[PDB]
Amino acid sequence: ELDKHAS
Amino acid sequence: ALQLTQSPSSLSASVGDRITITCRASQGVTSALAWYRQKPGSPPQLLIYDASSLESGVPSRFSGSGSGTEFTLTISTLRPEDFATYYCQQLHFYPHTFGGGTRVDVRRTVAAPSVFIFPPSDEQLKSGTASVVCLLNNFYPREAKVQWKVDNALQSGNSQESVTEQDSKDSTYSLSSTLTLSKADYEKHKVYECEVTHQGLSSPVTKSFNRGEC
Amino acid sequence: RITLKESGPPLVKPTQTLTLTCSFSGFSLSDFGVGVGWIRQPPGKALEWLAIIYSDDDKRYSPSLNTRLTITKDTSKNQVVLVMTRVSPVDTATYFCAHRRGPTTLFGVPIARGPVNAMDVWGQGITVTISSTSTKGPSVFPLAPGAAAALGCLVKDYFPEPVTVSWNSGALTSGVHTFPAVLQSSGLYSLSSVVTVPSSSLQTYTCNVNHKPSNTKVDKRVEPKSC
Repeated sequence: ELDKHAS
Repeated sequence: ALQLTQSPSSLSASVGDRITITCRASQGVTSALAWYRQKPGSPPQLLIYDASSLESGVPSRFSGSGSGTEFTLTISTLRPEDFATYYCQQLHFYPHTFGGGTRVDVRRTVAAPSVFIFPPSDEQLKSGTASVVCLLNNFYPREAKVQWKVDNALQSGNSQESVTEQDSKDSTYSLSSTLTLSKADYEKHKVYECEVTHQGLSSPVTKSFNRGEC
Repeated sequence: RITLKESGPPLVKPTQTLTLTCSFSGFSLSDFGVGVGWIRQPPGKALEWLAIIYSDDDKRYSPSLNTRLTITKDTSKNQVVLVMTRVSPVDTATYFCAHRRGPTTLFGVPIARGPVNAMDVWGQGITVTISSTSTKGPSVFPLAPGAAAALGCLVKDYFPEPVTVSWNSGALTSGVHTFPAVLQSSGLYSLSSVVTVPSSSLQTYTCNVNHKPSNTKVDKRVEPKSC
């Protein structure tokens, strides 16, 4: 999925 | 998952050259990409973070650009400490993938390997095992392919090889490959061959022997 | 100045559980958005991401190893522990822990996330070997033959690393290549050491092999067979 500070 | 492909996997260069390594992602990773340089025996060291920001204390000859699916690291004037392996890392999606790495080594003129095949010692045979070793000595570039053949059968899954680090004087590499068989299997065949493919060889060279021939 | 250092057992047997500790200084795992991750590197291979843990205690794992990994933190001891269960030989690798910055803040307000995109400081790495072998000395066998000739010694079936090899008690160095050992499927290492000389020197050649772990020294003179 997306990272922890992704979007 | 997400794939990160580095190019080229290996690259030769000389002090003072400008090199550029590229990393492509299978899906966009925005600007969440980092570059590292890892010298033999040491941990990777951060060069560029967030695709293009220069990490503090990192020399200015290092530069990173790109976003989305294509990134590049360029070292403008290669220094001796830059002969190393470089990696890119994506941090947009879990897991935080690393590329396969690109090895940067000292360029020198192409040199074909001197190949030698060694039969197993009678001393080893008495213990029940048979090791056949093949040596590829002082060649360049690093990529080489060794294929064992026994009575013309292509061997697979029964050999192991290791390569020395680039020689500091020669700039060449050497490779040792060991074919291992039980004494029994060994005895059931005659022609043991080590086939070698390399850029410096017009066509593959084969070194071999017939077992028990005296 | 941030520094990290890995500790744990250098040797572990298959099916066993491996516990690795990352002790660090220069930051706290209570600092805003900070992370500590683990990455491994099998000999001669690429880096492989394993897991990471943040100060707010969110944890993430490599999907391929998820079932065997547990990562945890001990904030007051400045340590992060990674537990890997059911190890097998393919888990032999150098294991590194590393720091990941949290977003930059201004008067405690997050204003820049670009610094989180990298693992900025790494530990030296700890080498872990997975093998069911007990300490054991090598068997040494001869390797016997531009117009260069080659010969050597095959240092077979020993554990654990390392072993030292020299030629003619240290007097022979030019043309010597001692290759890195390979870990055989049996769990024992094996290596060759060869030397190239003018096809005329065939001068005497003896390899001096020493495996400290098992108190095994061997000198093996190698010559061009045929009696």
